[PDB]
Amino acid sequence: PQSSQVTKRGLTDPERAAIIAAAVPDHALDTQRKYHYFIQPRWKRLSEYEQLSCYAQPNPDWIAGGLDWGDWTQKFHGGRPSWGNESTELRTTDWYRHRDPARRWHHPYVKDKSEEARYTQRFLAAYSSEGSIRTIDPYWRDEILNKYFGALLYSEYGLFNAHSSVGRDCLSDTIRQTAVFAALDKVDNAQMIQMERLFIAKLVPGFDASTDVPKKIWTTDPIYSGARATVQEIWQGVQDWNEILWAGHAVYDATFGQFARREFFQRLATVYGDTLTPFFTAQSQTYFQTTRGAIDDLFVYCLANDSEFGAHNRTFLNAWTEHYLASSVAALKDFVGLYAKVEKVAGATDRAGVSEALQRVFGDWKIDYADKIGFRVDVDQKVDAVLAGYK
Amino acid sequence: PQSSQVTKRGLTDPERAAIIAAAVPDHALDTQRKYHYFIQPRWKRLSEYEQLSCYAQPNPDWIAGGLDWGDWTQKFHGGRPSWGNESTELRTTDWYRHRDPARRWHHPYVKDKSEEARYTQRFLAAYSSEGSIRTIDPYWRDEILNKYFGALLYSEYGLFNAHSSVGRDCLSDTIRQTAVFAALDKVDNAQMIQMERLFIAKLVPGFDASTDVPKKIWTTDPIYSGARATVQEIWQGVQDWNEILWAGHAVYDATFGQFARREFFQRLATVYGDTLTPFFTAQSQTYFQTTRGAIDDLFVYCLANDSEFGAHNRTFLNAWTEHYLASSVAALKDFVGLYAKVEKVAGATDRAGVSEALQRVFGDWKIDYADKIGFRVDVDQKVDAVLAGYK
Amino acid sequence: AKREPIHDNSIRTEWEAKIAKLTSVDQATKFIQDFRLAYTSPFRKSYDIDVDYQYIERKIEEKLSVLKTEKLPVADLITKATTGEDAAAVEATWIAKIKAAKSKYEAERIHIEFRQLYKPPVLPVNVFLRTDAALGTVLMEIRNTDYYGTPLEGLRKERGVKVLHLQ
Amino acid sequence: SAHNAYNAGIMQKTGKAFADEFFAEENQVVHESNAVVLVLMKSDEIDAIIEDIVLKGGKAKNPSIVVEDKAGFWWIKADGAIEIDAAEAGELLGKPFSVYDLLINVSSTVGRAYTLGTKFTITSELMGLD
Amino acid sequence: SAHNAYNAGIMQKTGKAFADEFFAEENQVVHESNAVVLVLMKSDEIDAIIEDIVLKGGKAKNPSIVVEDKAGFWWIKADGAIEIDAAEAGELLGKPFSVYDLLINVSSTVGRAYTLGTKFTITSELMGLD
Amino acid sequence: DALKVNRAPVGVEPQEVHKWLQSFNWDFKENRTKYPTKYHMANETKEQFKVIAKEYARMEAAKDERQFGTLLDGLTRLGAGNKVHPRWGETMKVISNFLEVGEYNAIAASAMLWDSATAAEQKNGYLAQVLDEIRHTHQCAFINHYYSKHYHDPAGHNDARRTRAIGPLWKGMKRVFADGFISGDAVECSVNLQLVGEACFTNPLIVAVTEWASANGDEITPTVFLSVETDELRHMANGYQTVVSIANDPASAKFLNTDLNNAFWTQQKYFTPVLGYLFEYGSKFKVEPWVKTWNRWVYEDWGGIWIGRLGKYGVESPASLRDAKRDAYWAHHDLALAAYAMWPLGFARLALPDEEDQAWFEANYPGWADHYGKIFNEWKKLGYEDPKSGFIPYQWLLANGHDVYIDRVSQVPFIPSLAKGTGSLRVHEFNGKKHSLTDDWGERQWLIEPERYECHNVFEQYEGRELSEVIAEGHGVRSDGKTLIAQPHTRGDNLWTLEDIKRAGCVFPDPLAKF
Amino acid sequence: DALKVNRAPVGVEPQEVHKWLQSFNWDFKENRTKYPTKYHMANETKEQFKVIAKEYARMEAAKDERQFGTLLDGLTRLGAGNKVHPRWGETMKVISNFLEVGEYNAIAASAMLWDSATAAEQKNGYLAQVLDEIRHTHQC
Ligand SMILES: [Fe+2]
Ligand SMILES: [Fe+3]
Ligand SMILES: [Fe+3]
Repeated sequence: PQSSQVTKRGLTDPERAAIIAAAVPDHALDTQRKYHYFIQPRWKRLSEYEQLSCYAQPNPDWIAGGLDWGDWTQKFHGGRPSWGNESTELRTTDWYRHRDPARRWHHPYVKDKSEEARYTQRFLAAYSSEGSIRTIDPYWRDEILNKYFGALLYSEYGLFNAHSSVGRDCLSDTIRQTAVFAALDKVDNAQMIQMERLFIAKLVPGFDASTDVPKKIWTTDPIYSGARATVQEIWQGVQDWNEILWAGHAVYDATFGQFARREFFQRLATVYGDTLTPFFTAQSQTYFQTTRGAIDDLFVYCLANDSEFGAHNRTFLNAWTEHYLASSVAALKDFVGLYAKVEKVAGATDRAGVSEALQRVFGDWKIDYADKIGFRVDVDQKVDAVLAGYK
Repeated sequence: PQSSQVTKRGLTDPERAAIIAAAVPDHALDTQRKYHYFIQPRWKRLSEYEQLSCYAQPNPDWIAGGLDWGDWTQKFHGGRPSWGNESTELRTTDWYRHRDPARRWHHPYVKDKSEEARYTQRFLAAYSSEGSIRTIDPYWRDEILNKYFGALLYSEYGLFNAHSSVGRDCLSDTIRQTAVFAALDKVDNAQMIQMERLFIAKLVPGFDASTDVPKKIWTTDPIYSGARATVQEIWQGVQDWNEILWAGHAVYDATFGQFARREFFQRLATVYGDTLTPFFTAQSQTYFQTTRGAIDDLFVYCLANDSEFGAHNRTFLNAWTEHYLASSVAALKDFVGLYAKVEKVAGATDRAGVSEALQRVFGDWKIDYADKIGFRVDVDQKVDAVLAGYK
Repeated sequence: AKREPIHDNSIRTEWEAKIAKLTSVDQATKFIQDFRLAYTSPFRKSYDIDVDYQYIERKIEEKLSVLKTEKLPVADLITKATTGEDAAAVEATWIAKIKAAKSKYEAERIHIEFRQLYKPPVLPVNVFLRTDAALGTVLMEIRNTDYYGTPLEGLRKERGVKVLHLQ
Repeated sequence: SAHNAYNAGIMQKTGKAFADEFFAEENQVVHESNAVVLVLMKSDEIDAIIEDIVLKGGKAKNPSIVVEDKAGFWWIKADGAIEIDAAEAGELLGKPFSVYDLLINVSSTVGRAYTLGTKFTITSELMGLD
Repeated sequence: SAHNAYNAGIMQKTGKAFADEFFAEENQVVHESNAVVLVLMKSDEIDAIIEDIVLKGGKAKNPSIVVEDKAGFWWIKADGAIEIDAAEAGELLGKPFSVYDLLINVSSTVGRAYTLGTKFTITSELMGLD
Repeated sequence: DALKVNRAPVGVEPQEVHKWLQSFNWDFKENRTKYPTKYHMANETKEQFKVIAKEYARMEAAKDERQFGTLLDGLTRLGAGNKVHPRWGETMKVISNFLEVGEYNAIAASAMLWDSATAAEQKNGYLAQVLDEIRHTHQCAFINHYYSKHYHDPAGHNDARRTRAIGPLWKGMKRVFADGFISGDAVECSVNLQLVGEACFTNPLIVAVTEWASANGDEITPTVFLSVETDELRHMANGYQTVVSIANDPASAKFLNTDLNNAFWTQQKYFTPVLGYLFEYGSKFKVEPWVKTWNRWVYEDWGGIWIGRLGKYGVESPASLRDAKRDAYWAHHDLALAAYAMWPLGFARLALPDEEDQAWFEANYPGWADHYGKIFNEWKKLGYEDPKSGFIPYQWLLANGHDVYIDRVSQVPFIPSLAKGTGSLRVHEFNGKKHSLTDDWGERQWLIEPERYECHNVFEQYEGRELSEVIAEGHGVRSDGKTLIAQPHTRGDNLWTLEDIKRAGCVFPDPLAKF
Repeated sequence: DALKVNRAPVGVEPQEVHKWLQSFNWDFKENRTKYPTKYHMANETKEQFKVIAKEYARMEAAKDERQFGTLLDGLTRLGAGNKVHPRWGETMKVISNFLEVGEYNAIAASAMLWDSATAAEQKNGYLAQVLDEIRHTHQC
């Protein structure tokens, strides 16, 4: 016996359901049942991803693409609009144009990451039972992986916080979903790196999983000097939300981020008997490739080729790319000094093997990004600049 | 319209819902709401795994543990019962005693494997886009991995078909689920290997993913001669369903299987720059430890320590282990001739490396299975027996 | 006749005491075959313990099996029947027997009797099951030959039943 | 197309009328039927496939298709064959939808069923014998 | 526990009587409440937690707990704090049930809420100021 | 190269792996089935729904999430568990747990097909079938687990895996879709389990019942059963492939018509009357006459689309069909007489047909009123529902010469003095044991294969024992130790107790002793 | 050692990672919020629901599967979409869509709290809130 009323349900209560059925007409009052039918579809047909995302942001007509009208209801002191064209140097005819090629709305994004979340714990319970850690090279495990791969977590964490202003400032819904999903994948990468260090600490006595040494290395070791500087600038030096996304993902994470994760820690792990690290980098690489598809569509399909502002946008992207490629080339030059600490393996850690690694990162980037915005780059020159840091 | 009645739903139709509500008593007719409350819980409280599984098999009292009575309604020609004690040498006071420690009924088992199924495809899409196969050792890839890791899928397929009679003959529900789950994971291992081979074919022109060379190696190459003999025996030479589960998972797969999958193809992958194979062995290894937990409970907790038949059961387990360990030692003896083909890596493919790998497999096997059934095993003796096949 | 309770009755108690006097493999083998020849199959010698013989037989199996692991050498568990016969010999003996049967009624008897005599733990399980399958294959083919050819009245005579009532 | 109604033929009779045809001599052996029966489990995806595939395009190619409302599922009977392309359903629903995602709510099949490419098919043909 | 009913105090009155108290002078500023309000989404897991955790062990320790049925959710109000141990819910439900699995159906909180170990706790305490 | 590779995003689709599955098998001398079989023809078929292990799991997992979402979240928030009519809620105790044993045996039966198949694709396919039948076991289990938590009478839902041993209806369930599958020729399982069990009877048993549950307020069963049958289309396909091999080989085709007829009669002998009874008598609202549900799904559709189509390839219409249609009209009314009369041995609360049920019964089955309606009405006037009446119909049946017999083969009860279904009592004595057979198909099976059919029946086991002693030994009580699970009414007051059963003085006889 | 190692089954729990979350931030001169604020005090707080990215997705994916099972399977089979009183069905046009824009703005407002936060636990916590509001937008 409760004080309030037990509310009868219109779906099942016989009296209310009868009243409801009597009131519902015996015919549809319109035949258009495609939710937000008026969205221009990017693909052969309109997708649930687009129906649920597109035009959620209430932009007015004075923000290119907006279907509304009038000024904002409330603005910052001084008059900064809730969302405004002043937020980025880049221009387009329609900020809604962007489409994640993965078509991630919230549900599929967490559905996928939950599969990875649950499978990882299963893999670790089995990996501990397997004792597979016994064949890992101890110097690699203790002096390179534990110290400098753990230091790398701060680059990922720094890229993650670079999105904080992007998530507030950017000007369309699909762009905002791309940025925020990209940001979670970056803090995940940082958390996942620390998870692995915690995991190894349970299997190897004396393996110190504390972040003190990694942090000391990230903040003071010349190996990460240029990397920290680029990250601190991308994250806190600029607020152009397009510049952050471009410099962070298309320049820094595509060159330094790719060389560190794929060419160094993942690749060398399969040269030093590390059966564990490739399980973790497999996730950071999958996240990178998924982020890149969305970043690519924003800056290539939409921005660099916008019918009216493509050449205008390419001017800023080329200026940005010139600047942050310098900061990344400097970050790599500092990074390749870590090869002086690793035991030399033929074709992997010698001068020839580092060059083939550098040629891969700069070569892939020229195809994936530079060719698409008109940025010219001599790959051999970039390799030689970094290799000047090899000893 | 339609010829038949659009029958009205009793849950929402006002008239039928009113009739129903009038006939449903305003009070419960019993207070026991725990489905199959009389199951004896293995753990602190009865688990949903146990509630849905235990006593599904309609066993009579003359099969140890049964709650039913009488003879079966229909038996084989000659009189073989639907299920009977004649199906295995092992004895117990209660065949229902077994409990998968992972507590897998059908739904959690496919939920967990669905994750691996979807994540794998995302990982493969990213890995191909990464171009990470470029750093792999071409000889390892084409002459060892393609041919010999491919040939190993027949060992897994063999161990999968070993369960067909097991799924028909075993005498309780939790054992049957343990068996069937163990088998699906094994054909999965066989399928995952061929999936990796088909994937590399898409990345490396000239890389042949046909099973012809793997099949020719499995069926004629002396490297797998001992392994194929043991598998053909476990699969088709015996019908004691307890002997199949024991010889398959606790002896052969725990020694030869563990060495081929973990000490060879997964360990050497991380020594020849293979960033792809460890992603697939990470799954078979997880499958192995999850199968081991269930297998370990059936034979150690339930059978080797049954209050009346423990010592009786150890007698048969000892004889089986003696027989099938010799088969697996000979299988490993033929298998270590493969090290003659691989490129020499210090501490991995030399005699000291193979010895340490053999010590790990037999050392782990003594602890995990032998010591629990009273089987004596000179680990040094087994290691030197296999090392005799190393050039 | 009034039945005692299903799972605990004086009849089962009495045979369990009878079973506990078995102290050798040869004694338990003679005891289990005499039991199976007298109380199992449609050609059993008595139905006096119909509702109990299956449980009792299980307890006989449990006694003989324990005796085997206590007393027999390991090789005998794998390759010989508790009668001392060579297990492989028993398989060929009985396969060729039922294959030489001239009717489903000779065939069904040979197969039934094989089970009565050599059902585990007498014969090793692996040898028993594949022999039981071979016999069952032959019995099944001869029975499913012209299955509906003999009318019921003839099938009753051929089976040798006494017809007590036909509605 | 009335012959493929759930209540076609004898199913329409009641009482003695039904009993007389049911026990009629000619109706004591099975009669070869050229039809198929496909049961679709009601859900958001299936109710969209039923209206916009089976009853639009599907019934255009095969006028004999009969779809009946059985509360929890759809009862479909048609002469010859019924086909459903998972690709066409995926475009209709705006989300990935392979053949196995189609099979999520395909309950029963009275006929020969198979999957070729992206297409589920239930056919009256006897593959291997015809 | 009458003060923690959904229709306690002014909520009992109707018409002019409710209006007279609603616009009363004393009732134009907030009044400090030592209570907490928990909202649980009605599901299979939550209906069991309500009946065997909140209303048994929870109400024994805190007799001021009031649970009200609101069609789709449970409305719980109690003095001081309400705690639900997910480990106790796991035993009760017989399936894995971490504290984040409890939060699947813990909708709203009026109070300070946190997770300490396997326990979810909503409390009227002001951590950081008290 | 070390610098140049195609970086287009690719994976490996399921059918790319499945294309190579046939090559996973290899030839050795011992690569043959372990189980006896008459069918030795070549059976190198292709699995119709090409499934790999990962894809199997992704597909089935997707079904579960939608199913358990509906049950655990939505229908629970609606309180749908207690919105079922009592008659139907009681019926689901029997239907679900009985089907569960069939799914459980179907695991094993599918394993034999797995063992006895030769093509690597069909081994991989039948393992998936084996997985499915485990899924089906846990699904049926989940219905009763769900009813136990949310339905107003958890007794019977909560403990059927032991309280089903008490009564005679459970015995025949151990054959129809259980022993009949797994205790015989392994390749014949493609005929009994698949061509007949799965292609014919799962449709009315698992799909058609969904509409009856919806009519009676049960939205739990459709949520689960409709998801169960989505696995069966893959099973029918796999089974049909083997049947093609048998019909195309003259040596093994001469065993096909007989096994089909035995399989069809084996399964219909029980399924027809028992499911008919549970549908028409265990419901308040009826969808359609059971005999029309049977005519639609069994005679016309399965008979025509499967057996009639195959008729062009030697497959005959089953010789037991005429007898089976007669059972479809009347046998479940016969079965109702026995089920109502022996209600204390069950685990469900039954409801005598009320005045409007009787009108319906007599309208669709003319004659029902004078034959069955009069008996049911007389039982009500004798106190059938009143626990103080000291009346239970089984004793009444013996007083009026309506003796009840158990078929030695099918375990189906038979009351020859009241039965209108197919049947006649044949009582044989053989080797000192009396046997009662009930039809020409079961008797022929027993006369030719007596060592296969030695099942003890309830009278042989309970002989001379008082009814309430049997019930209490078999745990047929609620939690208070004295009130029966089974009841002869579906109200909430005046439930029968053990002492109420003892007052009636019912003791089990030897029905064959008079012969 | 290459032969001896603890082979007990272990993983790493959410709270074990989240313990080290505060150390993920480091000091530099420009490490402050980019937005205007009147509040320049120490906000070195703890997140009361220790959340990491993998666990955030697992928890929300679990909510989603039950919600979409109910909608796409259960309620659709019951036709509940047209069992709403017309008055209320119309009201949901504006309630759900107006709530949508409030959820959409909450994405951005959380991102401001993300940027203005100084503790790594609250920076991480506010990104979880940013994703929650994207979830709520697609839910509305
Ligand atoms: Fe929100
Ligand atoms: Fe099934
Ligand atoms: Fe099936």
